[PDB]
Amino acid sequence: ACGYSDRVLQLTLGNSTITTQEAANSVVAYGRWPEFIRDDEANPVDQPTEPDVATCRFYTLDTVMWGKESKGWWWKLPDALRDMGLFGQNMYYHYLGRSGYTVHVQCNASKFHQGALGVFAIPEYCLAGDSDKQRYTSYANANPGERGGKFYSQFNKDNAVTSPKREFCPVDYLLGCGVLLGNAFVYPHQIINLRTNNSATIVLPYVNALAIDSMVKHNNWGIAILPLSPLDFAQDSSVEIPITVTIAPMCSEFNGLRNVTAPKFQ
Amino acid sequence: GLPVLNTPGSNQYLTSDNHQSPCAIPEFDVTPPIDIPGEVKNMMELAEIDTMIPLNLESTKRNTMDMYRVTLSDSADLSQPILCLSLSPAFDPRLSHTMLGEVLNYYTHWAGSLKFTFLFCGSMMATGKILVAYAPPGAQPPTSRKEAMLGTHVIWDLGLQSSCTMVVPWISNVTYRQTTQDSFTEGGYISMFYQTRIVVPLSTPKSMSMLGFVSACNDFSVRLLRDTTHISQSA
Amino acid sequence: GLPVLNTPGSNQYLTSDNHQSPCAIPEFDVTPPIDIPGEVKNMMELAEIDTMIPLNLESTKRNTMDMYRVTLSDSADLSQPILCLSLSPAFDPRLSHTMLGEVLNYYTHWAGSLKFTFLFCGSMMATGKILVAYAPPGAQPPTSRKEAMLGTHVIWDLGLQSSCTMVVPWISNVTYRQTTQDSFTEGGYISMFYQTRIVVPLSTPKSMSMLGFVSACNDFSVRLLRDTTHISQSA
Amino acid sequence: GLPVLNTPGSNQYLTSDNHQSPCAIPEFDVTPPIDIPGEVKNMMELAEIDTMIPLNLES
Amino acid sequence: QDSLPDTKASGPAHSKEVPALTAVETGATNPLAPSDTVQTRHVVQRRSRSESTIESFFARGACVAIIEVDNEQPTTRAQKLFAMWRITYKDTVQLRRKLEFFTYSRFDMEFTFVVTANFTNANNGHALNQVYQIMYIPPGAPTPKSWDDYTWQTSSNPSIFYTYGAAPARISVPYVGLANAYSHFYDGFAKVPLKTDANDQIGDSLYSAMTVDDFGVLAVRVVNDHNPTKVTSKVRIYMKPKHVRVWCPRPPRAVPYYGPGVDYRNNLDPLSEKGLTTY
Amino acid sequence: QDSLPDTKASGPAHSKEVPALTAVETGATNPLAPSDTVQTRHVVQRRSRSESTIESFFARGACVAIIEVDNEQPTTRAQKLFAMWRITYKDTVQLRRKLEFFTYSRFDMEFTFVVTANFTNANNGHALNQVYQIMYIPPGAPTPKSWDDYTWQTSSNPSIFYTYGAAPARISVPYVGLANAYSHFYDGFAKVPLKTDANDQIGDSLYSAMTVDDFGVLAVRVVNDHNPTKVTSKVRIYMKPKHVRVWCPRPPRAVPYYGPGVDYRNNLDPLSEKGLTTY
Amino acid sequence: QDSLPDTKASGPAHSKEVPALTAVETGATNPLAPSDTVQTRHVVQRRSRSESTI
Amino acid sequence: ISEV
Amino acid sequence: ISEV
Amino acid sequence: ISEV
Amino acid sequence: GAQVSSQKVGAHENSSTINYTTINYYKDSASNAASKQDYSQDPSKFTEPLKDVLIKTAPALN
Amino acid sequence: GAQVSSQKVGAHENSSTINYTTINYYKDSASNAASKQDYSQDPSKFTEPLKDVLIKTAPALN
Amino acid sequence: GAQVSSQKVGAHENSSTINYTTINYYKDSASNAASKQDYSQDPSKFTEPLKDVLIKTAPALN
Ligand SMILES: CCOC(=O)c1ccc(OCCCC2CCN(c3ccc(C)nn3)CC2)cc1
Ligand SMILES: CCOC(=O)c1ccc(OCCCC2CCN(c3ccc(C)nn3)CC2)cc1
Ligand SMILES: *C(=O)CCCCCCCCCCCCC
Ligand SMILES: *C(=O)CCCCCCCCCCCCC
Ligand SMILES: *C(=O)CCCCCCCCCCCCC
Repeated sequence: ACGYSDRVLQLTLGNSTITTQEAANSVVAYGRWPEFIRDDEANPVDQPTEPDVATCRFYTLDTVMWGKESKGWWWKLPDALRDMGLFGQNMYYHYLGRSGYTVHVQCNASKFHQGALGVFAIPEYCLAGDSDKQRYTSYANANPGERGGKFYSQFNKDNAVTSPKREFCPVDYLLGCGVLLGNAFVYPHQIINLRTNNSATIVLPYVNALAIDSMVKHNNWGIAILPLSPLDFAQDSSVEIPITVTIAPMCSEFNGLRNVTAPKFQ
Repeated sequence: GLPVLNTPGSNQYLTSDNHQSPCAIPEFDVTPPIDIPGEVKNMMELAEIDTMIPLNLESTKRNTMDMYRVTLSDSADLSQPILCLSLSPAFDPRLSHTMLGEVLNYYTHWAGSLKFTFLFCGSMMATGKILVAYAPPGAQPPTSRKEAMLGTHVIWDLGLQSSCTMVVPWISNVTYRQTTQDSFTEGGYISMFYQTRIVVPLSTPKSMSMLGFVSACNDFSVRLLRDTTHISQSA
Repeated sequence: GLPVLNTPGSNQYLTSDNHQSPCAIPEFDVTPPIDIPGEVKNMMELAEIDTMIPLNLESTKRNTMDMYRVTLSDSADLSQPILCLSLSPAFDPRLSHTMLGEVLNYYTHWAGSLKFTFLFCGSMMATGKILVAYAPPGAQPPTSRKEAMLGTHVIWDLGLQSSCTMVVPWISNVTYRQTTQDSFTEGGYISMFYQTRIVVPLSTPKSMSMLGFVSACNDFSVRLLRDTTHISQSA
Repeated sequence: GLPVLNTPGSNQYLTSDNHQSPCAIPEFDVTPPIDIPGEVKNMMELAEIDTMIPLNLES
Repeated sequence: QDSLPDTKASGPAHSKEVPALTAVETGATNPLAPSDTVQTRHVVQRRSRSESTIESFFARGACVAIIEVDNEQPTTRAQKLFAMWRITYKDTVQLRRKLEFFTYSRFDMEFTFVVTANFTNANNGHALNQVYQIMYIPPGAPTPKSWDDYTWQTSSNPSIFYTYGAAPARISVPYVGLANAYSHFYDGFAKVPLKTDANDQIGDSLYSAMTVDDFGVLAVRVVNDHNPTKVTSKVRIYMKPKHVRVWCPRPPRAVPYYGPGVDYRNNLDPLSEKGLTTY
Repeated sequence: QDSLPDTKASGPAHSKEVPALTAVETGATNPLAPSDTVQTRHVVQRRSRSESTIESFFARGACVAIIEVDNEQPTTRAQKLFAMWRITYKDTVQLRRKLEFFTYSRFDMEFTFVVTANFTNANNGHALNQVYQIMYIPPGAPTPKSWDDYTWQTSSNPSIFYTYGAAPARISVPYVGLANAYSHFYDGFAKVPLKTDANDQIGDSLYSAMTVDDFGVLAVRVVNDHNPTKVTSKVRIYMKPKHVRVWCPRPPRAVPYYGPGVDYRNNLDPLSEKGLTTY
Repeated sequence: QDSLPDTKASGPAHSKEVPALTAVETGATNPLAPSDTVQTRHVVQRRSRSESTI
Repeated sequence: ISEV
Repeated sequence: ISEV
Repeated sequence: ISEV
Repeated sequence: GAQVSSQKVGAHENSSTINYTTINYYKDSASNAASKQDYSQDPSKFTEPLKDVLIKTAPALN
Repeated sequence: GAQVSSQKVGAHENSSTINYTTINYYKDSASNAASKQDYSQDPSKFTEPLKDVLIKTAPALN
Repeated sequence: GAQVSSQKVGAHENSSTINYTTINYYKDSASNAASKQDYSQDPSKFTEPLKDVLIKTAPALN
């Protein structure tokens, strides 16, 4: 009653609040809300750290621009948040950490623009690489942080054998991993179709073959945003609109405290 | 010594069988399960999920992102079909590689109702009415809206609800159809036409994409497990 | 390990056996039955259906439609037999290929009562009386009505009821006769004679056909399943 | 003769298996146990005993 | 109890009831018994129709196919290192004729495999025991191009691995038809020619045929690598219908079969010559 | 009972309820049935999804490895008197593709061993029946350097002794994973490179790989001493997952596998050409 | 049932009880558990010593 | 058991 | 025994 | 029988 | 699950009702043997498919 | 320890509920055959993972 | 003489307590298989063979 709607939402976590007046409901991956490790599913015996509001708030990543040649963007979690305030600090001070996430993707335009973004949350998003060499993508390259990576329209094999790039070569219609993109819809997702909605909101549970794991060694979720239908406006052949990704860690807990992990990203 | 008599079948090995056998690592302490999210109980659950159709397999469009995109425009030839496709969910090149098509290529026989959902990806200022149809087998595959009108159909009106769903009802002579191509167990024809036309105002794109989706209605089932042609390996 | 001892017969294969074996397509979803009209529970049901006898296997008549036609006429030689046949239901060339004869050629032994029915296919203005007979084995096969009269017989009077039935009662020494020819298990003789004669008026055909039929009475049974000589194939 | 069908695995020998077999010295009069001190029920009992570490493996 | 009806004692008659006369034009067979036309004694009948029941009539394993497969050194010309058979009861005549007394049937099928082998040539040393793989390829599945290519991996197809000298292999198959019954006869086509068709080949079909592959194939091979000397083997396939039901009886085949349809060609003269008045 | 829902009789509509329209942007699939958009009759449904259950889909033994081992006179150069295989479902493509419709799995595993042999050379006398030893070496255990060295004593490792010609050997293995489920996909590394590392080789790892030896190896040998003539044998390994559970579905592999990871190399063009308005 | 003992939740300490110190000269092994020297959470243990039985 |  |  |  | 039925005993030894035992080993009914205890039916649907069925001692045509 | 269950009988002989018997011979459950009596579930967690699940006849967007 | 016991079921099928049956065929116990249901004991006789056993939070020496 009163005047409420599927399209209008407020998300509040910690000292952060998001409003949206043009949503398309919201997704909870596999019907499961984030939760803490139960005593009967626990494995590390040391008392956990639960930083709560200090880490379970919305961190906004650097904005990316969507233009007519944009092939697609990808992120990995927890990697995109490694440098985000006290969350990143907790991640690097402990051997173990689990966390769920609320992902909120933002992209508005006008009643006259056109285009549709496919936003997909993928458990264990193993991407493909550069080379003749199998499973050779270097740690530093596999992990772009906040920056994320991109998709390509075709497979360019990094030829230079002698001094290898050890990079991914994610081809768009193959979801960067040897399968057809049209089937990516079996994964938890939403579509930002500019005539319908400004944004997508997906709530991710912790998914893993384990109750808790090493966040520095392993990404649990991959976020893939691909243009299912290209951006278009009026007759202007060089339109560009911003895509902004805001993410919040949820029910975060950490085990195995010691000196801080300082990975080498060069 | 219990007197026994060995029957035929003795000492054979059937790949398809179900028997007990000795455990090679006795008394092993098994890691318990934890409640992982996303559990699947039946391959038909996957076929019920909407996945995007490669509707556009023309020379330069196929094996590209444009294979997923059907172009609608305000200046299209209204007498012509927007798209034409056969109801062969595991065999037709547009359907065979969808999640539904892929599960069906591991089985020999399919039965049940299917549903196609179409998404308008044009601007909000764009309008239009589209007729989408299904012709059960036995006659000339529809070439005009006049002909298509006469079979099972839906008239989709574009508006705030972005998408439309046409259910293809299970209408068959046989109780189970085949997953391969075969005139005897054929499914019929799907076609789309403009009912009125795409209309836009000025300062608006005159052309836009339509994305298509397919999934199984809850009466759908499959049988006779078999190997797929969708994968292989070299010597 | 249960101590067992393998007996003779072990690892053999008997064509005639009845054993369980692994199912090669486990958990298959079987198409249910529907109530189809015309279900058969026993091959003897077919032998109880009247089928037409090839009574006329003469040189130019056999393997032709005339093999089914016996000519009766008002000018026939009344002392002579209309037809003469042996009671060997699976072996006699006139009986062996009837539906009864055919089911019996898949078995070695037969027992029970048979019945022959004759149909007058002449004009309504035609009349006559016919004696049809059965002689149990052991004596001279009847050559005259005088002789035939003395055995089991029926005097058929032609009229509005077009047909007549003679039952050949089970009269045998053995409990089961053989389906092949054999003097020891022989069935006897069937013969037909004019009792008066065919009489027609003027402007009427003086000649006409009689069709014959055979089927098993409800006491008929068979045993020892075997292969038929009525079919074969080349190298 | 009970109709039987031999399954795969038949006539194999698995080192890891657990089956009955004929006794080669039937009716043997077995020497009874006596209560010997120091009985062990599980190899993990031994791992719970403190033993001295070779902490210094220099040349 | 299953014995046939007893014969009743029946005496003389002088009456208006005439069982002996009838009219076959009606389409009916006259229900007569010996006591309707002759004097009968009372017989307590003990005979029964136990062996002519549908199940009993078919309760026998019949030879429907002989598959030949060789095991020899892979040369570069057409060989038989593997073979394929379309599953049918029609390459043979005996079971086909029995099954065809009926229009429709419904049953489970029992397959028994007899495997025999021999040495082809006078002498090149000998052969260690062979294991044979019999793989079922249902319509749609990749068929083998080679005796040891990837299709023989058989991950989802059912396969039997048979060892030479072991008891004949045996498996069971459910009722697998697309209809509610198997059609022993199909008066129709899989395609209709339409007036609007481009060539008139589009709408052409074989008369009486339903699906192109019916029930798929059995692919047979020797899993052993080749010996220096050649071994030739034959896999004989015995078919037995069990838990059988049949509908709409038909007259038995009277002339030699000429292919899968009802077509006839020659020996159209089944019946012997016999004199009309000759016993 | 397991039959699918019945079709309800459904008649004409003129209403404000519009099942036919929807918004897929939501992330949801529209729950429609034929009766929502067409007039339907009542059908009492009897069909069921019995054969597409997770267990039924995987309930088939698939070929995952072909191990070749020779039995011949021990000469002084590299021979195959024994062989070792790393246990995996990835040297083959068929079962791998089926297992990979899912991210995580949990199951017991059934291993069936088909052993075939032949004579290599035209002639040097013959061979008495061979017994094969298949030993499991879990990570950590001493591996064999020689076909008859001390490791084959197998005091704590499980071994199968198989006799040629006997029924194919079969054993069962429990769920043996270090985690609560087997990961069919692992988006990570076994080592992180740290800023303080000496060489930057220390922290290097294969992408997607977890432990180095995963589940160990199968060591295969002929226990027989060599005949004067040479015998070559192949041990074919069939894998069947049983008592199976699977989590988080994934799109099937659409292009040929290129190694153990998700990497692709060529034949990246899965789809056929077909006209937009062509049936 | 054969599973190993559960880990008890254990919190901070400031006391005269010193489990951490001992004297191995006695011939005895110190019976300590993680909760005696660190803060522990409650873990419901399911692991067992089934395969290391004699 | 089930004795008919 | 245990009859389900 | 003896069910433990 | 042992099913016990009676044999129709033909030749009897010089020694009443004799039985045989059956147990299905497999889950799929197709795997099963043939029971061979089969029910018989009327020939009527083939021997007399008449709309007005008439008694044999009366005129077939009237 | 004999476990008795019912067969889902597809093609029926001309002869009701038919059973099959099972006995586990080994101590380790991994040694056991597959029961194949499996429970099915809702597609919902994949087909409708919405926070506010809506009824099909109402507007998906409102 | 059939002995029925429970399996400690590790990986469970999508279908509770599962059993296995055992029967000794031979008179000599040496012929028998291993039951593998084994009882565990205290490490105390090895880890604490002290005459005066002391509680861990008190001084070992006093
Ligand atoms: C007109 C042709 O013949 C028939 O109509 C007819 C003939 C046979 C028939 O039986 C079923 C045929 C399909 C079966 C054939 C044998 N099958 C298998 C399956 C696995 C293995 C290893 N071996 N055989 C599985 C499917 C059903 C109908
Ligand atoms: C990614 C690679 O493959 C897998 O993840 C995968 C593949 C196989 C698998 O099964 C379990 C593997 C370990 C088993 C392998 C076979 N084992 C044995 C043990 C004894 C004998 C004689 N034979 N085999 C014991 C341990 C478990 C997981
Ligand atoms: C019903 O069958 C309960 C009684 C069982 C008696 C013993 C059965 C002996 C055979 C075991 C059959 C196992 C078949 C898979
Ligand atoms: C429960 O199973 C009690 C009834 C036992 C019936 C006889 C079992 C016959 C098979 C013996 C199995 C021994 C397996 C190690
Ligand atoms: C206790 O065991 C009484 C029940 C017996 C059930 C049938 C046993 C089947 C196996 C016979 C074993 C004979 C061993 C020498």
